[PDB]
Amino acid sequence: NRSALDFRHFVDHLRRQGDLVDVHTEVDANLEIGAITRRVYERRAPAPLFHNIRDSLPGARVLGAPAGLRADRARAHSRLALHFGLPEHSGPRDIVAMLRAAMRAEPIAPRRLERGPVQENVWLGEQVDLTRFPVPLLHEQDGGRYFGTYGFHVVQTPDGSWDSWSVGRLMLVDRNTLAGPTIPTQHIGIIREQWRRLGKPTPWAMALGAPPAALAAAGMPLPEGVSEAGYVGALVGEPVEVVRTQTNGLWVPANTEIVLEGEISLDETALEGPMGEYHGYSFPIGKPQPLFHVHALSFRDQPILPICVAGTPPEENHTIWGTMISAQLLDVAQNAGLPVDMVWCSYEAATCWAVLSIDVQRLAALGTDAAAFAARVAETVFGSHAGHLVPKLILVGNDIDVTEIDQVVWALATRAHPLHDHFAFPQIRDFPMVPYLDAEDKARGSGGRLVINCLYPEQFAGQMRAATASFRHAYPTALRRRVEERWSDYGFGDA
Amino acid sequence: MNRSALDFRHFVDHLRRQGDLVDVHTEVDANLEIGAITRRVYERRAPAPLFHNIRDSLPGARVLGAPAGLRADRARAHSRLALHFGLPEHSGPRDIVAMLRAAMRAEPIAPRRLERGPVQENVWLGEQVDLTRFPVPLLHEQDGGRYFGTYGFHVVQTPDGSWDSWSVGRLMLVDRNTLAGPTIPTQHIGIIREQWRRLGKPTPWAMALGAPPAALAAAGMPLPEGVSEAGYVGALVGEPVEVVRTQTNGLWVPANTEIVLEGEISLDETALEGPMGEYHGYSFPIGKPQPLFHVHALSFRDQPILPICVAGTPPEENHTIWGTMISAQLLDVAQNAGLPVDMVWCSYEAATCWAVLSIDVQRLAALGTDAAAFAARVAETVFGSHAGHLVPKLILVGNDIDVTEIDQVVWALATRAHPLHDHFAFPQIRDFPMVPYLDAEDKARGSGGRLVINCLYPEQFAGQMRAATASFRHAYPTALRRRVEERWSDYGF
Repeated sequence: NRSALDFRHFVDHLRRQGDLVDVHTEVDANLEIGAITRRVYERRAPAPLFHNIRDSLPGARVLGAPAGLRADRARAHSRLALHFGLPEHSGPRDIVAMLRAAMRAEPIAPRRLERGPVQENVWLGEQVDLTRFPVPLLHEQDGGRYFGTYGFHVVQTPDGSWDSWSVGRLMLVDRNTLAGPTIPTQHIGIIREQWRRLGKPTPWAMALGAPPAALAAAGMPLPEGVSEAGYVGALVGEPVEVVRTQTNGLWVPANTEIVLEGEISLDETALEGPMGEYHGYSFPIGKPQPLFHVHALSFRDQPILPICVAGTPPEENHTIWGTMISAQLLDVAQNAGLPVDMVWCSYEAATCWAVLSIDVQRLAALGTDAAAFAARVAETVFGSHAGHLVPKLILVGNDIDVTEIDQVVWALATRAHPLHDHFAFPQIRDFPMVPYLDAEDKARGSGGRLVINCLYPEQFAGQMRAATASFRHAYPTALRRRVEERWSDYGFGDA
Repeated sequence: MNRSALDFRHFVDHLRRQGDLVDVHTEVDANLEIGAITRRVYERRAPAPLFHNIRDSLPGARVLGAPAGLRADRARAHSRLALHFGLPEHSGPRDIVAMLRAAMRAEPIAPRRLERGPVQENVWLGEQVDLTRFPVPLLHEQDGGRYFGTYGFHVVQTPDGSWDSWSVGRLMLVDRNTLAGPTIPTQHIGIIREQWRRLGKPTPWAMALGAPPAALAAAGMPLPEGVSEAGYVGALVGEPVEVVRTQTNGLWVPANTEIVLEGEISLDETALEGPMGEYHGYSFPIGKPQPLFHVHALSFRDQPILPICVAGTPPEENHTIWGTMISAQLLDVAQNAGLPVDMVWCSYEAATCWAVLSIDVQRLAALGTDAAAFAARVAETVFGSHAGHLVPKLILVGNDIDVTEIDQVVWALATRAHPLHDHFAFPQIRDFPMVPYLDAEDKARGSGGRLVINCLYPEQFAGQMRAATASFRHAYPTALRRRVEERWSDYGF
């Protein structure tokens, strides 16, 4: 709870539980930091807090892998769980039930403070130089250095009636200019347009090293006019504390490590990217994006710049956003009357697929078949904001545990018939970032969507052609419990 | 590792010696419990269990479960499996594959004939034969009977004695001295059965259980008709298997075999056999009539060990032995054909229902082909072989990934296989009949289950790649990777 609301306390928390390594060695923000953090995701090592970054502002720090996973199976997701207030042994299923709970908790208004820690140091106008920060070049093939890879943008509607928080990347352009994507169909883009329809640039701020739970809220889809900041309070049962910015009347979390302030240019662009992205790839060509002019910034003493070195799994895009998507999607399916009892975007599939666990008893009641169930499933799923982001759906019965990739592969290989179980929906619009889309797909706007059925035909009539020959399903309950409790007297200890 | 490879008893002491064997002294039940533990052993990837205290069974008789299952330790995960091919504990997929292919090219060594062997320490003749006295397990709840043979092979010899055969096979328990199990009509044992049947005679037979680890594996070699498995043990481990004559029918069986059965495969008698959980992870509900195997005598070692396979969800002996052996065969089929494949791997996790083919994209580009042509080509070549006949689905991916690691194959499949272009079905190529997802239309057509999934990006056929990979290995220069690994403890890890 104190970790969810305070990034610095979040860090001392990880240190306390031994999920942090303090790197005292001088490291280089040119590639080295990224290379270390990359190996950290892949080896599932403690999160590194880099204490000495070459040629940087003295005291400026960097936190790699803020939601990477741990090598400990029992505590694998403790870092990621900590962004939701959740404890060390929280698994996928614990975190989803927590997430669907939050999704129906009353939001709590952000507590307004006069003052805060992010205000300890202020740079105004000409005193602003972003290059003084340990700004990393995260992958050797990136088209520049990224100031923002672990924060959200803050913008407000012209009449001030509502706030938006949204995650995005920001490339370092120069000492007081950044640039990055701004999606028109989203709250930030929608609000830009409101200031455009007034002839004005958009007042902006970015929070970096914001409360872990504030980062989390900054990704949830919500109706226009609705503010993300109250859903921190829904998540953790406590309001996020905010202070107004120095410059532009926006509200930012009191204890953010670094806040940038300024405006998003109406017309100015810079060639932004490319960057190695969540899907595991680094495309070679960048595209123009709006300039972000930094007119002022402020930071806590010894500011920690958290980063995300995106790529092959598992990194924060899979761990944080994949997990949240799986919750929202589980909530979307149940709501519309679909026989789904769990959804997991396997980290190993880099958020390019979500697996749907199916209660085949409830499925039998629908009196339907694969093609029809597959079409109905696609519309519900892809017609939502979370499911717009995942191009492939796998429908499997609930005898397997869909958080286990090994079990999904078994079902995938043994149940999906080449002739009957491959349902393309090439007219459902794509999420453009999907790596396998070709030029025809992108010009058209669709072609990438697909549902893969692993639900045997007789399963729709509530039947099954064969029992699963596993420990769980091939032996009676009394025997299984006998073997479980007696396991260590057999001579196994811990298998 | 040839002493473990050529002697089951030594193989067992070895496993104990390394911490890969648990001696169960708790009294257990041959009814389901033995299998329930062993099933859990495969799945948790625990040390192999040696069962000493079995309810109402022959004293001194023990049981070994998970003979070739995996270990939870990632660096020695394949050690138990590797002992079967006489390999070191740190052996893995590619090491074992390269070992197999060399062995397929290696010359057989004639099995060494002994007059006596430990398998003769106990002999039961005729009415003394009571197969029920062994701790014969019921392995899964929905099984149609108890299984005596799930980790051993049949010995049959051609009527003129110019060659014999070793074939792995399941034998259900029928009564005192009768078993039943499938005789594949096209295999060496069905071929020979037919050879004796044209003489109006049943087929003299034996089964070796607790046979040398390399003998069991050699039974799965690709051999033309007229050639014997037994000499390919020597192909495998550089040493010949030692063999003695059976007590009653003049057949050759390995000398140190834990338990040997002797008798004949009936001409026309059947019993309803099965069902049983099989390699694919499922236990189908119906039993099928299968030939009788009259056991007229059996011999066994002092304190015999009966190895078992509790077949089902991966990874178990079907996947780790036969799966590993198939991948190697498929690597040969592909390379002998001209396909730009540097590795094939039948993912254990996929229960031998797929093989991931590692494509060399520099070599692919030279072909000047496309997805549809390549797919069809790889398909005729692979499914047209004896090994590839047994695998319904093939995945084609670039060799930038380890096709050996399932998490990388999954990444490749999710991010590179396109729903509209890369799903090439081959509905008219004969199926292997046991693939779990077929339907009655398929089984009556005899085909319809085959597929090649293509994860080669379209540009890879011209030699390009749309995007680099964002990982530790591929987003950073070698020099910097080296520094990070060198300074790893310096950073404070």
